[PDB]
Formats: sequence, structure tokens, C-alpha cells
Amino acid sequence: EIGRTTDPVRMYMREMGTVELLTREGEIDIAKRIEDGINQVQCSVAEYPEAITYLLEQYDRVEAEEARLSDLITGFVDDPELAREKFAELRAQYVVTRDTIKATAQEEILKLSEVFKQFRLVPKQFDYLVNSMRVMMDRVRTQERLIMKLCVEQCKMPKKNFITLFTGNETSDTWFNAAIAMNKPWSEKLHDVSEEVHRALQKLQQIEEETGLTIEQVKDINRRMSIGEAKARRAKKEMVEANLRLVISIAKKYTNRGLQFLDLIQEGNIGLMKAVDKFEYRRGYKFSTYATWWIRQAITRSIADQA
Amino acid sequence: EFDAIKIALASPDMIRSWSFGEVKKPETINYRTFKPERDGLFCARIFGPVKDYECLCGKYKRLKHRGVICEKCGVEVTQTKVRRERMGHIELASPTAHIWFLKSLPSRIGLLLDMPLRDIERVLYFESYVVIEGGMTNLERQQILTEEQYLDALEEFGDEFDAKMGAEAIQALLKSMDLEQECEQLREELNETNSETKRKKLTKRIKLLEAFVQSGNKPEWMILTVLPVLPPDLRPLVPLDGGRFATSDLNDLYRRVINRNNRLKRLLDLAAPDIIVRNEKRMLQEAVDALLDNGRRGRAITGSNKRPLKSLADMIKGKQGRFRQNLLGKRVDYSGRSVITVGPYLRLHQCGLPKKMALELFKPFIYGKLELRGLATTIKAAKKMVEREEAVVWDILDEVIREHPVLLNRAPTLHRLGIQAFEPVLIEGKAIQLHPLVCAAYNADFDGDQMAVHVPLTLEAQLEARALMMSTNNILSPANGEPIIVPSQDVVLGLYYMTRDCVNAKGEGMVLTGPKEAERLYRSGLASLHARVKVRITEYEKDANGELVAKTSLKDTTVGRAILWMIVPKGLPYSIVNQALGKKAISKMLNTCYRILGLKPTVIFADQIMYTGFAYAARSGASVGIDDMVIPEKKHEIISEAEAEVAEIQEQFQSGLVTAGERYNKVIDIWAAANDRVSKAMMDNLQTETVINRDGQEEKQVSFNSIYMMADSGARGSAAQIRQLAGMRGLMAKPDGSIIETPITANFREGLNVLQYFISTHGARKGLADTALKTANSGYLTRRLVDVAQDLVVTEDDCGTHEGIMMTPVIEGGDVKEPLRDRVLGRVTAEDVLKPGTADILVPRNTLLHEQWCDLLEENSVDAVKVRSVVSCDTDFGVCAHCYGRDLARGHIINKGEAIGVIAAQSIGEPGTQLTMRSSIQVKNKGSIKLSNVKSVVNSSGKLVITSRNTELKLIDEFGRTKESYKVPYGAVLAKGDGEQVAGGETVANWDPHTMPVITEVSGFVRFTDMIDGQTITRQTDELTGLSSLVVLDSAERTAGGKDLRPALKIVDAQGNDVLIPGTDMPAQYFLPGKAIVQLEDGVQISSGDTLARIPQGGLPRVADLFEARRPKEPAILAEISGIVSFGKETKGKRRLVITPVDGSDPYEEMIPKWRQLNVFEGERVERGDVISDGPEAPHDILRLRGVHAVTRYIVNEVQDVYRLQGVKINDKHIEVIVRQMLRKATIVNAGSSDFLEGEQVEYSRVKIANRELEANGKVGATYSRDLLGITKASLATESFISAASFQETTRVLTEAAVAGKRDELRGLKENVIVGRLIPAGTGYAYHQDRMRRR
RNA sequence: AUAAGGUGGGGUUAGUGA
Ligand SMILES: [Mg+2]
Ligand SMILES: [Zn+2]
Ligand SMILES: [Zn+2]
Repeated sequence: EIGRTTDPVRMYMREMGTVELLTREGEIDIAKRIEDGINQVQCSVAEYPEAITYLLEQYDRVEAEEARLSDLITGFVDDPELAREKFAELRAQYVVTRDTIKATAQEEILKLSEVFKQFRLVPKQFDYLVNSMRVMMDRVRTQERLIMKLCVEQCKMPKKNFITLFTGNETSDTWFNAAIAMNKPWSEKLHDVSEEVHRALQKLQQIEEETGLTIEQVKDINRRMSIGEAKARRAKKEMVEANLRLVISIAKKYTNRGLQFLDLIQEGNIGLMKAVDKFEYRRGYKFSTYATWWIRQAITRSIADQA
Repeated sequence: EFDAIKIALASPDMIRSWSFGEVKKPETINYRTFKPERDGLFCARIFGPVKDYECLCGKYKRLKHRGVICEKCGVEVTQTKVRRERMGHIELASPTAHIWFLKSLPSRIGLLLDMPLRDIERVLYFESYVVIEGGMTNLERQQILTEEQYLDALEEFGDEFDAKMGAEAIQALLKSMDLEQECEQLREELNETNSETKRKKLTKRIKLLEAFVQSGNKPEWMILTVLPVLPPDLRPLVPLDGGRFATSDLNDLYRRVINRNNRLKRLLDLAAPDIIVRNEKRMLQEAVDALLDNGRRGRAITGSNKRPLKSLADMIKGKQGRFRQNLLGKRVDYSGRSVITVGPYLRLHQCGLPKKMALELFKPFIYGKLELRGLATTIKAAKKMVEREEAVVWDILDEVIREHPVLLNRAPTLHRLGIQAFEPVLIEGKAIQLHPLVCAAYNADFDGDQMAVHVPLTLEAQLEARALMMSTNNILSPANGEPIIVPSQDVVLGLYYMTRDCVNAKGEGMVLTGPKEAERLYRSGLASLHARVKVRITEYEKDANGELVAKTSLKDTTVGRAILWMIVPKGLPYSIVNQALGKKAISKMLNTCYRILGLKPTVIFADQIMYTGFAYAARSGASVGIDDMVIPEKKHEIISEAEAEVAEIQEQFQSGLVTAGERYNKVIDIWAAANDRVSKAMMDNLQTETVINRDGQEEKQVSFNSIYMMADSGARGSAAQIRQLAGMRGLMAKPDGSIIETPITANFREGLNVLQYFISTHGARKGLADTALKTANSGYLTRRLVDVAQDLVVTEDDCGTHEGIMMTPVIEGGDVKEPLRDRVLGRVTAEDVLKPGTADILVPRNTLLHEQWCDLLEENSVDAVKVRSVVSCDTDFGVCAHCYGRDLARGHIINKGEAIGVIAAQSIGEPGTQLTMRSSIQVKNKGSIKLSNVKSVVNSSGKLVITSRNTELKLIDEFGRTKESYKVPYGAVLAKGDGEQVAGGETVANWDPHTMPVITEVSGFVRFTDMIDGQTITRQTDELTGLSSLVVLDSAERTAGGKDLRPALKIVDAQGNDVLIPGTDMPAQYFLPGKAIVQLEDGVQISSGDTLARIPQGGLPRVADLFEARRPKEPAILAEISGIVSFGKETKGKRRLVITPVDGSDPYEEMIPKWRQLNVFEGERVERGDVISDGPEAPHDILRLRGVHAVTRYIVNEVQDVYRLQGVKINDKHIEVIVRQMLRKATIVNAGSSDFLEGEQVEYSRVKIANRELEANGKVGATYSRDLLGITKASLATESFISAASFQETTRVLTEAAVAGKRDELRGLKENVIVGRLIPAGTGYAYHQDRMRRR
């Protein structure tokens, strides 16, 4: 009795009619969750040492003017001179944390993350760090597939013996000499690929040496970051799902300018996505008024160059 | 260069191989400047040089740089022609179904999967999920899922179990299909299902599978991924007048589709929720099919004017897609067009032509010879010479149109005389002058018809023109051997005025020695023209070896007969001109002139009679006057008594002594009778009104009234039209289609009233409206069946066979309405003519029957000749000439090559306009009585009654031929018997149409068996007599309690024994059907032939439905096979039959709609193909039961009755031959050592050579069964897909053949014109003897 | 040879006497 409704608009109304309208305080609730998402991934950003290395190096690109004054920072909370006291002082915090690495080392990692947590950056640096830990998980993941591939798919190692003792450390020979010390016939086959697994594991030990952390800790950093990121995206999808009635309501205006209707609704969907990307709730306004501008931007932009 | 056309479905990387780039940006031009852009639609570096050997930026401006690309934009220098064909691709993001395979109806995707199309549409438009690779669930690998039950699956098997949506899922599921398990498995299930539904659906399934793997395709290519883009110059961007631009649709929707694509890409980049990208993918789906076939999706789209834009699909289909628009009919150079006029001074091998149109049409010839004479060296000099009009060029195009033929065309070019050739004579003025005898062949009156001309340029085509197109060639119709160069209308008036005679005139009855003296007497004005004088004339004849002998006498004749005797050439009898020479007499005069004296004397004779025709017609002075139309004085009185009679029947209705319809019918009859009285009243007043002295007192003769000459000679009009002038006109019909009771009493010489005129304009408007829509249908009929024939070429000499059909003179049931000698004329016999001298061979078995032979067996009164037909020609892919016969425009045998299928098609097609719109047996003449299929018995009265409906009453004459044919009813009281002699005008029969008799054949008792009052029969006394009778009811009125009881009247003797059927040992029970009234009660001893019970009771699209071969409204049911019968089970949607063949088994029984009053009885044993009831005789069973010759003879009798009703001639070979194109297909009954499926259709020629060379092997071939098909779908069932592609439903045949991977060696015509080479019919048949001879 | 030229709509012309 779904009457072959070949209008895509009709069924599109049938999906967008599921979610009801949210009040403006629910926007405080959801944008609160958004600030949780970006704030927690800023915590995981703060828990990365090579971000601080590359940070001070990019600050040397700023004062060397191998970068720009607005290509590293986007203001702060609570003018390169502020960046001289902030990143020279942060250089001193970095060396005084870096000296004590040989317990309270990790306490100074925490306080270095706290003096860094005030800091706000140009989002390309955020791209650098997301791709930095991302490629880091690609190399870690590569060693996971490598030692899993050779021990499991070569030495007939049970994956129960693999995940229980191996996963988490991944750089020691405790699974190696202890699993071979289990006297199993798969364990006696673990002598076959000790070269590729252990010598290719030497670069993974080098990874832990570069980051100054175990693989497990880094996995907590970027994995927990991934939790906050996915959470934030759930919030943003949820808000968009609220505001579809707004976008068709404004979409009624500019219809017959030589373009089809659903093109307008999709362009406006893009515009409200960008408006979600650029809204703040501590401003204290209703979301729609700020959103309107991005929607007209998308529409008039689109029909403008698509004449 | 190249052989056959091959198609296949498109691989993706094939499309990548076709392109030279990817389009990425939705713009096309600058609009600011006017440049083409980087990678937009109109691209240079993808598509090539928009300029000519030059770059976009103009980097490589000379022809020297040819070969290297540019660098400022990177374009290769070539011609600008190369941007017409370089294709491009686009890479779409998410896959997309091709809707032709989705919605061809039947869907290839649909029955390929065997899931209903509704579910596929639910998957496509994202409102449903569906699961690939089900496996370890409680749920299948091909089950649709709704999203809350996908929420359910998301709960339970929300594990590794997979299910997707849309064209990705369709590509995946359709990709993961194994094909061979489907093949073997579905062959097995074909071996299982007894239901013919499942056998049918599963065999279509197995056809598409086993054909799909056999072609080298892949299934998963059917989901479109990489879209080819059209080359830009074929989707051009023109400007209109000013800065605006007339767009194309195609450029618009290409803009839409790549806008769609790129937005989907950036949306995939941004990680949007599934609602949005879901919606966008649906938008891409409608985008892509909106490119392919707009409108087949539920709502179309428009750009402007709210008017749906044109996709690619309608760019092929329809009245202006490329097939009928720009491929069969092209616009041609070297042509002119203007208005025709006469100029009778021409001879017929030439036409007039204006000087301006000549000087335009032959300009390159003027350039050529003008260069030759050196009057101007260079070309542009000749340009200004032919512009400025110097006097020398009139000598030049005067010279070059000396013997260069041209063509003429009139726009409604129905049959092939619409194109004829002439030799131009230059005319001062600017209209086209035209010889008069061509006009009737063109059907081109001079009311303002325009004609167009053409020029064959090349040398060989000039030879084709003068050889074949030249107007002196065609004088006989291709439809029949009648001349079409008959004089039309006024020359026959002049000649009719010439050979006539008033009874006393100047020079009445003197003598004269020779026609020159008669000419001197006329132009000297000393004797009258219409005055009889005994003269001397002299003539010739060729009785010997073509040898012309002088002989002479003193004939008595007129003056003018002796005058036009001088024009007649040598070999004629005199008495061809010794009469009044109506249009018919001069027509057969020219005909016999062609038969006896060949070609040229007929030609020059025809021109000369045209000249003297207009001479003496003009000198005659034939006027018209108002005083010429004569009112009969009795008209007033006949109308007066008529209105008295309608006053009498009207007063019978005033007091109501008569009913309405009776007064209606008597009044309309007496108006018919009085109307006829006025008709022969004015005829008897006109035709012989001239009463004059003759050297004596008085004498009557024919009238010199102008009207009576114009109608009598056959010029224009008839007795009907002059009946509408002088006498009253008609009884006009009413808008209902019935007829008005008051006739139009007035006539056109007097004044009509208001309302008579009002009624008349009703009739006229209805008339010409019917002409409009009738034209519309007739063109579509010819358009159809020219396609179904299209291909039959006379390609061999002699098949060497002995089959064929049997020609007889046809008799309607009254007079012979078409004799023998015309159905036989010019068709070579099958066997030899045994003379009816008993064992004498008259004519041998393989002879042409020209006129002498036809006179020969005409004398010996031969009744039937088996003849060779084209339905029996054993030729593969053609017809031998000895099965076809004559040309009918060239009086000899047919030659080798003439594609006679199309002349058959035009031949039946051109009468399509002139088609019309709005007891006992009494013999007439005397002969012997003959009956056939007689099952008779002498009754008690000495009369004859026949218990076979299939008996026919015939009248053999005193020679032996049949002259009457009559139906003999079941049990009709004949006054005479078989083999007897009657007199002409005698009733010889009797029956009742208001009684189906249940008569007997023997003597004895009749017992009331199973006549139970209330269950089978009923007690219905006769309220008029008193003799009560037990009336037998039918099944639907009697109750079911004795419905299974069959009341019978079984013949017993005085002992009660079974009085058997005479001849056999079965009882003679008379089972009693509905409305059978058993009058003769119980214990009544009966006589022979007495009723034991009594049971009482088209135009053109007829013809189109005959070649359509439709199942009619209810078919007459027939007997599949010989044997006895019984009846079947009571009311099961219908009451059944049970048929029991005698020798073999009895597999056959059938439910029967018992509205069919049965004809056969239970004890009757019949033959196959015989009637069980009557009604329209469906053709398929005539094929499948009575055979090949029967169904053809049925068809040609039927439509020959249709045209012959209108008196429109067509010789019978054309209907024969297009029927041979109808029944070309066949099916398989057993394989034997064949390789075909049993359930497989194939053309009869290909299976005939299949078993025919399996006969060369020791193995047995195959057993077949032929079919006939409607021509509109027989043409679709053709191996050449381009031929059907030019016909209707291009999409269906295109997809079906497209997935077939079918190949086409072209072996035919409209595809050889579609590819532009020699046609393999005429001269190109010799060329294809060559190209066939090489490979 | 610089008059060229798509798409709709409208109007008109030519197409029997039994
Ligand atoms: Mg005309
Ligand atoms: Zn360039
Ligand atoms: Zn033959």
C-alpha cells in the first residue's frame, strides 16, 4: 500500500517525518555533547608528545616565518609575543618534563597536557595530529597483521594464545619465550618465523621509543579519541536530523530559478552541516537564525554558479 | 570492407577503451568570453581541435606542426572532423541500474532473478533492505527486509550476517550468482512440473540462462558504472538570433548528472548521515535513467515551457527518431518542385520543364561543359557567367539536356507508378508541363497539385532511368494486365462523338473508295461527321508466321469510323472500330494492340489518338445547358400517388392497426419503388428522346443530349449521378446510421428546401470525415505489411517440384462472379493438363499459360488446373521464377531478381483509399444436379432429406462445369435428388431455419427413454392445438438432480430391439438437447425424415484483421482427429465434451460453451478438421488441421471477396506471396538427430535445410509444425534485428537482441539501404552474385 | 560563395464515386 510513490520528495518526507522538532534547550544539551567530543579529543591531543615536538617545531616555522602567524594558532582562552611567552615557556615546560623521564615523568606529562590544554590551533594541525596517530595505528595495525599472520597463519598458533598474552605488549619476547616455553608443537613452530616477527618487531620497539610510550597507552589515546569523535558525530547527525524541517521551510522560497527542488534541499543540507560546524551554544542564541545565513549561502551560491 | 553487424552488452572497460577522458565539470562554455573549458562538456583536450589544425590558444597555427600536442592546454592537432566521434566517459560513484533491463516488461533482471519487480523497486529506492549470502540464519540468501525487521536482524543476526540495499546489493547479489547450477537445476525442475504455467515460466528462465552464458557476456555488467558521454558536436550548441542560445536537452541532463555525481562525492567526503546520501543516490538513480529514457520513470522532467525534455530513447523511436526520420527518408540535393500544368502538344516520352529550374538544377554540368569549350577557364568565371546570364549558356544547357533523363514525383506515392521518368523540353515560363495520359497514373488532377523532380547524376543511373523508369516502359499495371495509359475523360468524349450517327445527314449513304476522300469530305464540309456511308477500306493481319496480308472489301460504316481508321496501325481487324467506342472498347482496343503488335505501335498509336481526340473534341463543341436537363413530367404524379400511399399506411397507424416498424418498413419500401419509377422514368425520357425523319416519316434513335453522351461514353458520372440531377435524389441516412423515412423529393435542377439541404450536409460531412480517418488507417496498413514482406526476392529459375494449389472458377452461390481464365492466366501449371477427352494430355506440366493456351482449355471447358504457387516453391531464401509466372507489366515470364514482395505490398495497398464506406433453394438456370458429402434418405413423401450439414448442392451444366453452389441443411426436404435434371427457375429444396430437425432415417417405434417430467424434460401442452408434447429443456434450466440424465429417443422396432444404425452395429438413440420439443408422443411408430423434436433459434479492418490473423469473437469449434464422440462432465465453467477416436487413443476432450448449438451427434463419426458447431472459422486450426493449401485458399477467397465486392482488381499472386511471408516460422515436434529443443521456434527454411542435410546423413532429421503469425509481430520474429528496429517497439527488440549477442549478415533490403550499399534486388543482385562468389 | 536555423504552437495546400 506503499503506492509506488515515484516522487522522491514524498518518501523523503516519510523519512524526515520520523524525527520531531527539538526545543532550543535540547540544542544546549546536544552542543554540550559536541563540546564533550572536541574537548575530549583535545585531551587526547594534549596527551601526545610528538604533537608538542612538532608544535614547537612549527612555532619555529612561525618565528622563522617558514609558517604564518595565523597558521599555527587561533587565539587562546585565559600577536606572536603571547606565543613567545607561551611557546618559549612551553619549551621550558617541555624540557623540564623531558629531563625527568627516568613515574613523576608521567605526572609532568599530565601537567604538560594541562598547560597545553589552554591552547587553540589552526585545524590543519588538527589534521596533522589525527593523521599522525592514524598512521600510528596503521603501523601498529600493520604489526598486528604481521605477527598475527606469521604466528597464527604460519606457526599454527591458537588465536586464544595470541590475543590473551600478545595483545597489548606486542614488543616483548614474553609471548615469544613464554609461548615457546609452553612446549606446544605450534610453539616449536614459532622458531620458524622468529626473524621476521622479532626483527620486524624491532621497528615496533622503535615506534615505542619514538613516542616514548607503550603501544597500549597510545591505543588508549587515539582509541579514546575515536570514542569522543564518534560521540561528537552522533551529536551532529542528531542535530541535523532535527533541523531538516527548517531547511525545507527556507527551501520553499527560491524554487523556480531554473533548477530542481531536491537539488535545493540537498544544497541546503550541506549548508546546515556547515552551520553545525560553525555554531557555538555559549553564545546564547537560537540556532536557526545563525543557520539561515549558511543556508542562503548554499542556495544562492549554487543557483548562482549553476545558471 | 565489412560483413555482418554484431551487438553485445557493454563491458565497463570496453567503455573505458572507447573514451579519451573523463568529464568533470558541469559547465560547457565561457559565456564571458566564448571559450570551451578544461574538462567540461565541450572540451578541447578531451575531444580535439575545435578549430582546424590549430590549438585552443593558437600555439600551432600551421599544417607543419601536425602530429604534436599543444602544451598551453594540451590538445592534439588534427581536423575538426575528429570532434564528431571521440567519445568520453564519466566515472559514477555509486552503481546504478540500467532501466531498460529493469523495465522492458518482461524484465531481464526480474525473471533473471525470479523475484517480483515490486521488490526490486523497493530495494532500488532504498525503502527496503535485502540480504546477500544468508547462510547461517533462519533466513534466506534472497529475502527482502524491512527496516524494523532489519532492526530485528540487527538485533539477532546483527553479527557477521550481511544484508544491503540498492544497486550495490543488486550488483553484488547478481554478481555472486552461479549460472550453471541454475541451468542444470532448472532443467531438472522442467522435468518435474506438470503445470504448463511452471513449464512456461521455467522455460523462459532456462532460455535466458542458457542463452546468457552462451553469449560471451557477464551478468554483472548490467549495472551501469561508467557512463559513455556523446561526442559534443552531435549535441551541438547553436545560437538563436541574438546573444541567446537554443540549448539541447542532452547537454542539460548531462549537466544535471555530473552535478549530481560531484555533490555525491563531496557528501561522501564529509561523512553525512545515511538519510542524505541515501536521498542523493536516489537522485542519481533518477538522474541516470532520466538521461536514458525520460518518461518511462513515473514522472518526467521539464526544463522550460513545462514540457518534458527529450532523452536518448525517443531520439531513436517514434515518427522523428533517426530510423524513419533521417535514415530511410533523407533530404536530397539536385531537386526542384513546383506546380503542374498540361501542355498537350508533347509526346509522351518527354515532359515540360521551366528554364529557370533547369538552369538551377544542372549547374555543375554547365561548369563542366563550359570548362570544356574554354569560354571561361577558371571556375569562378563560370560562377559569374551562370549568375549574370550571358546568352551563350542557353546553347549550353540547351545542349546538355539533349538526352539526360529526369524523374518526377507526386507526394502521395502509393504504388510504384508514382515515379516515372521523362526527357525535359525547355519551356518559357515557370510551371511544369506534363503529358495528359500520365495524369491518371499519377492520380494528379490539375486542381493545384505540386510535383517534385529529381536528377540522376551518374551514368549508370541514367541507364536505369531510360531502361526502366522511362514512361514508355510501364503501360500495364503491376496489379493486373490492364493498361494504365487508358485515355481519361474528354478524348473519349470526342471519339464517342466521332463514331456515332444521326439517322439522316449530309451525304447520307453515298459511296467512297478510301478514307482520304472521307477526310476531304469532312474538312470540305460536304457530308456530316455522324453519317453512314458504304466505303472501301483495306486491312492487314498476321495469321501466318507474323506475315501481314492485304485484303479488302466494301464495308458499310460511318464517316468518322473511316476517319480514325487511318490512325490504326497495320495489324488490326476492322471491327475494332465499327461501334460507338466507349471507354471500355478503346481500353481493350489498346490492350489487344499491345498483345498483337508489340510495344511501339501501341505507343505511337496512343499518342495519335490523343491528338485526334482533342482535335475532334474541340471541333465538336460539346456544351452543357440548363435546358439540357429534362424533368420527367410523370414525376409529380408518381410522388403524388406515393404520398397518398404513406397516407394510407399512416392512417393504418392512426387507428393503430399496424405497429411502428411495420409502417416504417412499408413506407420505406414504397418510397424505394416510386424512387425507381422516377429513375427509369428519366432514363426512358432521356436515352432515346431523339425522334426524327429519315428520308421518310419518323424514327427514334439515341439522344444527342450532352449529359447522356457524357455519361454514356463513360467520361464522368453515371446513371446514379444524373439520377441525382434530374430525378429525385436518394434516401439520405441519419446520424444514427439508420435511414430517414421521408426521402429528398426535390432535385438539384430545382431548389432544395431548407431541411433537405440540411439532411444532405449531414451526409456529406460524415462522408469526408470518414475519408480523413480512413486515409490515416490505410497508410498504416501498407506501412505495416511492406515490412513483413520486404525481403522476398525471385532468385532462382525452377524449383523442380510438383506441389501447388488448385484453381477453379469461383461461384458466390449464384452466378460465377470470377471466371476460370483470369485466375489461371499467366501461371505455370503444376501437373499436366489432362484433357477431358479421357487420358489425353492437353497441356504439358511446366508451361506458361498465355492467351492462346487459355483459349485452348477454354474451349475444352476444363474446370480445374493444379498450378505452381509461391507457397509451394521449394527455394531456400527465395522463390523460383517457374513458381511465380508473369510480370504483369512486362508481358512475359518474370525475370531473375525482381523483389516482388514490395510490389505485392503496394499492389494491395493502393486500393486502401478507394474501399467503400457508408427458406428454400431456388435455382435460376438449367443443368444437372450434383451433390457432395451427401448423407441422404428418402422420406415417406418421396422427397429427399439429408442428415449431413456438410452436403453441398451443385449445378453441373450440360458440359460438365459447375454453375451453382448451395448449402444443404441437416435434414432439408429436397424436391429433387442427385444426378437429376431440373429446369431453370425451380425450387428444389425446403427446410426450416426456425426448426433444427431431429429427424430419423428408419422405421419403427420411438420410446420415451429417460424423459422424466421435471428432471430432464417438461410438460408443456400446446395451448393452440391440444396435442401436448414433452419439451426437453437444456442444462441451465433443469435441476442438477436429473441433469446427468440424458433423455433419448432410441429407435426400436415392434419388439423393442435396438434398431441399429444402418451400416454399423450401434443403436440409433436420439438424445434430446435443449429446446427439443418431442411432439410425437410415446409408442408412436415413425416415418423417415420426420422431426421427433424441433429446435428453433466487414470493411477495411476486416482485411487488416485477416492479415493480423485474429482469433475471432467465438471460434467455430472443430474436430482435431477422426473418430466417435460422447459428452463430458456437467457445468465446470462450461459443460464438457468427450471425444473418442476409433483406432488410436482418445486424448482429446473439451469444455464447451453450450451457447454453441452443436452440429454433430454422439453416434456420428467424423474426420479431423470438421465442424462441431459453426461460427467463424479460426485460421490456426485450418493450418494445424486442414493444412497449408487450405488456409491460403481460405485467405485468398476471403479478401478476394472483399476487394471483388468493390470491383477493384488484384491478381492473386500478391496475397499468396505475402502469406508465404506470414507462415515462415515453424516449431519442433521431435528433435530426432536435430540439435534444436523440442519447445523451440525456428524458421522453416533453416530447419528444412537442417533435416534436409541430415537426410544426407544416415540419421533421421526432425519433425516440425508450422505456424502463422500476425504480420505486426511476425516482423518482430525476424533474424535481422535492424529490420524490426525500423518497425515498432525499437526498445524491446533492441534490448532483447542486445542481451542475445545476435549477429546479422544483412541478407535483405532495408538494412542494405540502412547501411548504404547496393540493394541486393535489381542490378545489385548481380553484384551480390559477385560478392557472394568471392567468399 | 558571410544568410543563416533548433524547439513548440497556430494557419493553410494537395490527396474516391459504388
Ligand atoms: Mg487534386
Ligand atoms: Zn594551447
Ligand atoms: Zn519453386
